Amino acid sequence: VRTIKVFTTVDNINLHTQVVDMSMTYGQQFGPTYLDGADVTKIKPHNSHEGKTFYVLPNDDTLRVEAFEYYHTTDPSFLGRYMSALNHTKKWKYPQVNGLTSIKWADNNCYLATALLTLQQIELKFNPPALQDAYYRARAGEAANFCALILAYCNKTVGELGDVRETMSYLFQHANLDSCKRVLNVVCKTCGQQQTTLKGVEAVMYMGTLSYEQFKKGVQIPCTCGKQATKYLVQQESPFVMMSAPPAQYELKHGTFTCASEYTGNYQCGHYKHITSKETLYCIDGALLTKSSEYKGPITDVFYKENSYTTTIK
Ligand SMILES: C[C@H](c1cccc2ccccc12)N(C)Cc1ccc(O)cc1
Ligand SMILES: [Zn+2]
Repeated sequence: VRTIKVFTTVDNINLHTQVVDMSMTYGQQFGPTYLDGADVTKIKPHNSHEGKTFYVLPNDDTLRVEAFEYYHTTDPSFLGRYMSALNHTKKWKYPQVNGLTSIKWADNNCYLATALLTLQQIELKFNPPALQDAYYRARAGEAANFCALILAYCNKTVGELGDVRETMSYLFQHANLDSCKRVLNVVCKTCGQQQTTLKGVEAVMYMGTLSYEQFKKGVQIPCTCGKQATKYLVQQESPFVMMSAPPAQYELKHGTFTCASEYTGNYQCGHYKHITSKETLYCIDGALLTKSSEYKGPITDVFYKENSYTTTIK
């Protein structure tokens, strides 16, 4: 009986020394097993594997607890989906563009590039250690883990077409946004006034208008009565807001917004670009960079810096 020593892990924080029988597969000994993302379940140990870290599914109570504390999910399929995706995302290129980690276009990843660029520019704190750790590695240029985690947390596979808004909405579920608050007032000529308070994700996201200033002045929405009513923002407590709408021609003015998602196409096939306001307006399109003083284009999401707003409407 010849053997080597390897580490197994669910989180790559807590390594568990194992003695492996070189006659048997990794699958026979540990169950499903991954080496740097590669499925080695059906492979036999090699002498070069001495002292290397393998990922395994949480198949015991110690590991289930470690996995839950790192990823904040009990979904048994999660590690398999993370590893499947990582196997592809570790072959992507992560260009530095304008001081930010982007992604070179591959596998319809334009929505992930736009999400990743947005996350580097808004004040957001992840709860799962897995996302905290992977985000700091992405800020440093190696975003492969962060991208694979986003794909796993969103239940998306590499190659699938994606929506920036739908993606930020899953990521915001795993962010600490508990002390974010929004107060709206709706005015109908028929039904009268209605004041609502929103907490967490619903307090930082709005679908129907790109303009934060228009949301403060009032926007037309269908009432339940069938008339148009006016919704306006009474109070906002959050480090940012995301205003979204089906894509339309829109003017972005330097200094009036943090960043935005341009989308060219239809629901079914399209391409995202990212626009950011610095000393001028930069358009980051994967690896490709352009700049201009002004932008007019099909915008679907705009991000605004915020702290505390109270309306002056009485
Ligand atoms: C920005 C764009 C979109 C959102 C909302 C309304 C739209 C209307 C027309 C065209 C695109 C639209 N999304 C990328 C669509 C989409 C939504 C979910 C997906 O899984 C893949 C693509
Ligand atoms: Zn009404």
